[PDB]
Amino acid sequence: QIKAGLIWMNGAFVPQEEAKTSVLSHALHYGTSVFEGIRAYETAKGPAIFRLKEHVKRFYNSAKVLRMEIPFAPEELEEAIKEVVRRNGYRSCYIRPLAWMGAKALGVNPLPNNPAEVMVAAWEWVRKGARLITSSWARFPANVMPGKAKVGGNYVNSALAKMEAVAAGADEALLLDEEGYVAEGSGENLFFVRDGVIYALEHSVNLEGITRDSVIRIAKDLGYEVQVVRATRDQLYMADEVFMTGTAAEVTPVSMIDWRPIGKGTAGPVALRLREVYLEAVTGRRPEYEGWLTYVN
Amino acid sequence: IKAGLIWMNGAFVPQEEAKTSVLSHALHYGTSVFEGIRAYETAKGPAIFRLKEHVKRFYNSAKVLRMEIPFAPEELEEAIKEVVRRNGYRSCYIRPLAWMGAKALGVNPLPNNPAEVMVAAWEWKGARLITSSWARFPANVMPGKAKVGGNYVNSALAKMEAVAAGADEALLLDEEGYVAEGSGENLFFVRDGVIYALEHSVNLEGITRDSVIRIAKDLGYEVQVVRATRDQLYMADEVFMTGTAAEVTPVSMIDWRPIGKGTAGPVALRLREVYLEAVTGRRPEYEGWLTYVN
Amino acid sequence: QIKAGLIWMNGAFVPQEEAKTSVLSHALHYGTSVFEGIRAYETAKGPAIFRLKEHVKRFYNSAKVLRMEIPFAPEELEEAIKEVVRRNGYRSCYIRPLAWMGAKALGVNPLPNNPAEVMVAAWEWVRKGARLITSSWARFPANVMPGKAKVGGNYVNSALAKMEAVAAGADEALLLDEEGYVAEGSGENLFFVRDGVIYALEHSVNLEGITRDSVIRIAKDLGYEVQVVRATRDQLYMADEVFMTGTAAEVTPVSMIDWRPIGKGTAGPVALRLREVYLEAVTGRRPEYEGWLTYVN
Amino acid sequence: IKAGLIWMNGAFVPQEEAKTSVLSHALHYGTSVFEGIRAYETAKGPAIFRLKEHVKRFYNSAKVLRMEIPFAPEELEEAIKEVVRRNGYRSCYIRPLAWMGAKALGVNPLPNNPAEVMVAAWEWKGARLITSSWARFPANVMPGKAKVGGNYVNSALAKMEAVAAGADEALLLDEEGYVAEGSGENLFFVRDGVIYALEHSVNLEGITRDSVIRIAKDLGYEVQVVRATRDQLYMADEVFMTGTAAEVTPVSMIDWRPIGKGTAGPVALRLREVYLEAVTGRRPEYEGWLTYVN
Amino acid sequence: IKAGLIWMNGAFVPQEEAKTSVLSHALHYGTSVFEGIRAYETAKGPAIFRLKEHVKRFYNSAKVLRMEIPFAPEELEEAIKEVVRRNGYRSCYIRPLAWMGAKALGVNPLPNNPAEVMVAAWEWGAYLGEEAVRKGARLITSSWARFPANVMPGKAKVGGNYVNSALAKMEAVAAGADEALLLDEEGYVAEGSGENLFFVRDGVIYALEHSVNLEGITRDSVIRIAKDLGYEVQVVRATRDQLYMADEVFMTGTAAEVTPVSMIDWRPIGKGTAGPVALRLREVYLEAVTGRRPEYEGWLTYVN
Amino acid sequence: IKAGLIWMNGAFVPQEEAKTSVLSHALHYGTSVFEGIRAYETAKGPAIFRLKEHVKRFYNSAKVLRMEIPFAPEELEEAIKEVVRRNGYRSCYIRPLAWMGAKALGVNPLPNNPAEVMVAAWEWGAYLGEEAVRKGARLITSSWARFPANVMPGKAKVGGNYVNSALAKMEAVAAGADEALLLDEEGYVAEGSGENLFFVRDGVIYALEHSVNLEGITRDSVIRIAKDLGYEVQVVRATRDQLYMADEVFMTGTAAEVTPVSMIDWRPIGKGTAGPVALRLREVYLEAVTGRRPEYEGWLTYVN
Ligand SMILES: *Cc1c(COP(=O)(O)O)cnc(C)c1O
Ligand SMILES: *Cc1c(COP(=O)(O)O)cnc(C)c1O
Ligand SMILES: *Cc1c(COP(=O)(O)O)cnc(C)c1O
Ligand SMILES: *Cc1c(COP(=O)(O)O)cnc(C)c1O
Ligand SMILES: *Cc1c(COP(=O)(O)O)cnc(C)c1O
Ligand SMILES: *Cc1c(COP(=O)(O)O)cnc(C)c1O
Ligand SMILES: CC(C)CCC(=O)O
Ligand SMILES: CC(C)CCC(=O)O
Ligand SMILES: CC(C)CCC(=O)O
Ligand SMILES: CC(C)CCC(=O)O
Ligand SMILES: CC(C)CCC(=O)O
Ligand SMILES: CC(C)CCC(=O)O
Repeated sequence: QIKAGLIWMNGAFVPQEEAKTSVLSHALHYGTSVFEGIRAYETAKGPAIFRLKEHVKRFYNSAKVLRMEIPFAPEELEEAIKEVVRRNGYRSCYIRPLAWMGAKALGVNPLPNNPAEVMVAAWEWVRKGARLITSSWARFPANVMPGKAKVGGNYVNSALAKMEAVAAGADEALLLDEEGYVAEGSGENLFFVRDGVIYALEHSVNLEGITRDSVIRIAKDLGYEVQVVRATRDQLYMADEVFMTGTAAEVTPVSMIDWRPIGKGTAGPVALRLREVYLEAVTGRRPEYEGWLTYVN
Repeated sequence: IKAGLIWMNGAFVPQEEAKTSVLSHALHYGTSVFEGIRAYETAKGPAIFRLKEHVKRFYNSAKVLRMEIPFAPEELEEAIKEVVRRNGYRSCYIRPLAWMGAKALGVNPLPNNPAEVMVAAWEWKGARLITSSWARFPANVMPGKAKVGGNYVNSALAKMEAVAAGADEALLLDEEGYVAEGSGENLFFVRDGVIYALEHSVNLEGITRDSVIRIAKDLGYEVQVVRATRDQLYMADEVFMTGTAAEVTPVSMIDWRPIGKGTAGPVALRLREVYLEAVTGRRPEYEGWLTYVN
Repeated sequence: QIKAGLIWMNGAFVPQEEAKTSVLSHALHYGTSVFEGIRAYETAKGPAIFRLKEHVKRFYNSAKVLRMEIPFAPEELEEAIKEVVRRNGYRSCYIRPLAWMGAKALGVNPLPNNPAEVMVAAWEWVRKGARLITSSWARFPANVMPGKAKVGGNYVNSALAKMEAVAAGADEALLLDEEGYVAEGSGENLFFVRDGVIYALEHSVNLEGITRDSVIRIAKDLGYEVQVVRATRDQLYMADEVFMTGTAAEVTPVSMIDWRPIGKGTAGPVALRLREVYLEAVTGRRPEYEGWLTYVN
Repeated sequence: IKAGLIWMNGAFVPQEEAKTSVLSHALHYGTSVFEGIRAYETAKGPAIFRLKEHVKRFYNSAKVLRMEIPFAPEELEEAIKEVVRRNGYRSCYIRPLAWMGAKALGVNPLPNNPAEVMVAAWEWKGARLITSSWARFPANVMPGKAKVGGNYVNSALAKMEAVAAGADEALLLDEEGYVAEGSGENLFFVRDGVIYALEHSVNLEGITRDSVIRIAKDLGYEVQVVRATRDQLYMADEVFMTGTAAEVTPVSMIDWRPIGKGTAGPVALRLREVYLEAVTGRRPEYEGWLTYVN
Repeated sequence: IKAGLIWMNGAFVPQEEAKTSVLSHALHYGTSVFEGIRAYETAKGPAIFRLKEHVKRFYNSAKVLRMEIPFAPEELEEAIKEVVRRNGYRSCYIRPLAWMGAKALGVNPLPNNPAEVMVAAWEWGAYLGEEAVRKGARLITSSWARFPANVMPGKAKVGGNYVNSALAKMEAVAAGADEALLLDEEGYVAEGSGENLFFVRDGVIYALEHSVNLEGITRDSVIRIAKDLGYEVQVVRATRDQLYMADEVFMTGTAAEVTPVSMIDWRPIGKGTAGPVALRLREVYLEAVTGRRPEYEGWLTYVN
Repeated sequence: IKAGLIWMNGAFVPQEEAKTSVLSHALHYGTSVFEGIRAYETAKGPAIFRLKEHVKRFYNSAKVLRMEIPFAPEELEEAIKEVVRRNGYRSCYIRPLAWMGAKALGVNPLPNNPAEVMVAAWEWGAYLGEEAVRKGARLITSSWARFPANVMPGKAKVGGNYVNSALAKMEAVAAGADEALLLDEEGYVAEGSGENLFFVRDGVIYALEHSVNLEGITRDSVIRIAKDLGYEVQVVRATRDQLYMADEVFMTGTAAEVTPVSMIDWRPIGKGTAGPVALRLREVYLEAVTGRRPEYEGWLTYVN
């Protein structure tokens, strides 16, 4: 099982064993929950949470999409997130805030169930490159599921694609949109490099990644030209490099897609430089990016 | 919810004890499957409607997610009969649920198998619809033939929109623009004496829809299955929807445009009444669809 | 100009010259009108209007799509339609009822303009086959324009396709839907015949033609098997026959599509038989179909 | 409508005489083109805003329908100035219209050329939007870059739906599910200090949109052009729309979800005010956009 | 390929001489049409299955490309019978091909008419045994969608179309499956890389609508056989999950005959092995093509 | 076609010997890849335009099909230079082609690797004069949509892809136009049957986004030239009516060079004849490919 330890449950910390909810909870039946993925990294000055405010802002934004009411002020959630790290003595960990519709009723409409229940849990936490396979499941259109939010139900699509990719022998899935263009990974944003230029994929139906945002800023600071474009699978096949970004995935080089090697078939220099600066940033070794860190101690 | 005793992975427990970890995969990623089953009071006690058909779909939904249900269908069927008996229910709604637990939180749910399972139950002018701005998911985006938890975010968004607009229910179109179904009901319309059931397209294959078609044919109605547009519904003599919870519900208006006379029509009302007679054990011809708990 | 003569204008007949409306009429700016196409044919017992009630029903149905209020009872319109034939001494003519939003205001919302203005005008009115060309304009999706109604604005799509077809040297345009399947002509429903079976195209985004309905009934009465299906352009290219139906088009055989001959390259026997029975029906020579006729005298 | 003297194919006539045959092609098939132009009162009299740009689009719209306008642009420009002068208007809305007449009623409009033309004019918290169930037409279905009469059946359906639902305006998506525009307004949103104008996609290339972008850049704002989804708007700090009739209108709520603070935002209000200063002749930098009638 | 004597635009020549210019339009632009026909040995000699239906489709495919075949259908039919006789074949696969030649290489193929035509045939190296048939084929849904009806002519066997089939088949094999299941652009099931699909549920046999698929002659044959056996057959549009929950799934094609499908996307179909309906249909189909069914003799053309 | 000596998998042979089996996978299934390269005569001998960029795309196209080209890029580059020299050509069109051979005819082409390769070249019969260029090309929007990105590989020059181009070109010519303008399935402008599109409005040059189109080398060259001349260039998605109202429209391609478009769907573009921007870009492009522009010499590979 997950070694989470003390979990913040609607205002107070309780042992993991006591962090449970009714099986009649609306979210367990209809996917009506929202969550975030946040990381803390150890630094010379103790644990530092990466871009906490941006993650909390998105958490509340996701709730708004479902017209879900979070009965806590953003500042309270931010304090709870800092405390879940402190109270458990974590240094490098993954933090998972979750807001879900409770068991007041089970009609499909979740409004009668407001306000949402909320909890925050956490647990302690390249050159070869990842191998991807294009999925037979398309990322949902923008008027089918809210792709800019981390809504629980959305991940049935990610789960189906990820299972398919792993079953096929790949590390991750690459999903296309319904029109046939590249969208993103089951849980990562995509980038590719061609003739020295870095191409970030347009937001289309993808989540607006905070890691993606961070990597674009880093890339420009390093002097690279960055263009935002729509891309096809074969534009990726012919790229010099391809890489993915995400809180859990950090910056991961992609060496092969659909059994077709990308460039030299191993992680490229651009993706590796971006990954290195990103890791230096999250560990408090880049003064120019200290604004992105929230020190727990 | 007044559920009372709930069957939890093999044994009944008080409602307050029917809880699961907040780290359960399904609570974060919508990886659960469920069913909606009804029991109606008859002269011979409570009767569950088309129990085996619902249980079959439950396991079918699980297969779509490659979810393993650690119980034989026969065991779940017994649990469903028992949730009615042990709680002393007569007319009730039964909700079986299988969900991925808290073994891990990677998006891939396979490491979380087998699924946890529970069965709960609780005693149990025409509708006005508005076409939704949310389209029912394409067949390669979400599994529309299964009752997978995550699917219902789409239904929830559409239902909230309809209610906020002043309607009773939402009518969702598919991405191409054709009529799909309600947030939780299959659709039918009637024109010049003929009953038109909508093709399955991206919709759930409703058991009530199936029941209604059989009843309609038995009553002598001509039934055709077609793809339909919103304006084919606007000009229909009648429109109605079906579902376990919705039974057979007449639709009197869509997008503020009256359907036919603007009130519940004769065909929808007749099908609803005959359906009620079937589920309450008044029609010998349909007794095969009933499972008497006593 | 059109030789219409006496035109029924909101309750009373007036000379064609007096049948005018403000240039500030909502329908002249935003396509907010509905119309019908009805024909009267000369018979041994005088002029007979074909399926009048079905056409009037559709007229009111089209108005409902626009939430347009027609300030006359269907029976009044039916009488006006009979009178436009009588008063002008017509025998074989085309009848055009039209309801349009007036000049009360020019906001895009037409509701403030209700009730609609209404008028009814009329004017006196194969083996080679028609040549069609597939259009570069797609028939509108069912959630873009109301394709089951004869709404004025809809015909911008038909006009663009028809102009294109004529410019290319064809007689009529064949429109596909956005997905690439055959839809219908700019103003006609489509049918094809293969191995003795008659295939009527599904309604999809097309208008539910009354001529199409009539031809299907006639076909079945003649003993032909009729199937309703979705079709692709190449299914038509390989058909034994292809034909179109419409009030103005009656039953018209199609001998060529996209410069590819259909079957023998001339009208086929099936389309010709259906056309003949249809013409016998509308001229009062088929006792079994007399229910479809409304004799003006 | 209090239009007064209307220019009809070359000469002004009383409003009551400005009529056309009910057998006019455009009244049956939507084959007309129009423009929306405004005149604002300035210290130097009425000034028409971006007259030549609007006249150019008028002729461009006609080309899409292969419609022949039997007058030179210069003649129409003079007619537009005169409809303001002869009626003694100061702040007014000007509506030029070209339509296919009554020569014939075959669907093909070519036999009806040249088009008839008229020019009429009349004195002239944040908006709440709801996403429409009607999608703006694909680029190969209706000519979305032209103000063709028939196109507005789509706008009318969406607007009626929005108003019936309790909103002020409709937000239409394209068939693929992305945001397109309002029933008669282009859309913008603001996030983290950056102004985002939506790409042209299937929308009309608004002159107000163009004006707003120029003003925003001149004021020092960063402006990006992107494709957007409904939930990108839900999470924006601000959303606003532009159009000749709508000027610059802030949007405080979409689908009952508040945008930012739930009230008109600073950027939208500032752009609206500077735009008003430009059209009323208070900003020398934008005088090139004005045509003084006197 | 051991084809032997090949019919080349009117006359048979040794395989070594059956070559065409590398400047042929079809080698650069996919402008060819072909057919897949089979001759099955019987006690009365080889019998070609539904020859006229295949030849009709061959000419229909050519019409889609506005390709002119400079031979009458009867001439091609005789050549098809002769390729079997002249090579002394019993059972064999027959491949007629019409392609645009090397007159020019502008994308427009009209200047290249008339098309060159050839008919070749060769023997099978091996056949699947009942054990393999019963285990059933494993399919995986492809990331490549079958082309929309206004993108490529899906009702014709046009060479270029098969780039789509090739991409899907390679993907399926690489993923460990036997065949690919392609969806259409809208997300519904279309067909395999070279087979039509069917599924069985609650006693009813469901054939998929034609949609963007090729109108298979094997599909047609199976439907006729199923109806003759007393089965109810319905034609519908289907989703991947309707197949996941079917009692049985099977595919048809000249090369594939009737092949049961036991798993799709690692999800077992029904019992996880071939079912009784597909196995029965396959048996009757094989009895028909090998001349053991008097009622279906009209479908056979005996070479001798 | 008068090609003369053709390079066939490693060595030059007379055209008559440059033939391949009619059982070649690519002749039946469109499994080939090719390039369009040009050599322009200069006072210093023939100069091949952007040779390495074309060769890179050739190998990239092969990768999409998982096709193995058994030659190093440098070998192909030498063969391309030699086909010009050995035939004594000055200006000429060069056509490299890699195709799947006749090892087997299962739809999966992997068993057929490695691919066969050839390089042929031939001279132009005629060129358009300034009069024709100024009149401009007339386009008509096609009823055939360019394939979605998950249907056919639109970034590669794969043989099968051109069935779509062939159908569109035939349709356009039959309608009386010079070329077809294809839209994508969603209704937006894609490209011509074999040319990328550009339009000019209010002084700005608009290149179309790549969408489902091929990333043209001529398109790339024109954008560089336009920027060097001082023009503002933007890349956007466009609709047919945005082109109808453009001041100018033009298309690019190796064979098409820079061709002004004066009419689309019988609607005149701007003045109804070629405009000054397209004519200027065409002139500078021609100066570049014929070695009259020192700043662009890096794009040329002199055979002598
Ligand atoms: C969370 C997530 C990402 C990555 O976003 P980050 O903010 O960089 O963590 C990408 N795609 C999906 C679908 C996600 O849920
Ligand atoms: C459960 C459900 C129905 C109704 O199906 P029944 O089997 O009749 O209860 C219809 N649509 C959806 C989306 C459903 O989930
Ligand atoms: C009127 C019309 C038809 C033909 O319908 P009928 O009822 O047979 O006259 C077909 N298509 C369109 C678009 C039409 O408007
Ligand atoms: C007229 C119009 C606009 C606004 O354009 P402006 O040039 O700014 O007046 C926006 N959308 C549509 C559909 C329009 O017709
Ligand atoms: C040839 C083919 C089939 C099978 O058709 P049969 O006539 O049964 O051989 C199925 N699908 C495709 C794409 C084909 O090319
Ligand atoms: C070859 C080609 C082009 C032109 O590209 P260039 O590199 O400029 O020759 C454009 N479109 C298609 C479809 C092509 O095949
Ligand atoms: C796809 C999501 C479950 C992963 C969030 C993260 O990157 O942390
Ligand atoms: C809306 C759905 C969750 C209701 C299921 C049922 O009809 O029982
Ligand atoms: C397309 C419509 C204008 C024609 C109606 C009719 O067939 O009479
Ligand atoms: C809704 C549109 C008709 C309004 C045009 C304008 O902004 O003037
Ligand atoms: C897909 C095709 C190449 C196969 C033809 C056949 O079944 O014989
Ligand atoms: C479309 C392609 C066949 C043309 C390549 C070229 O422009 O040379």
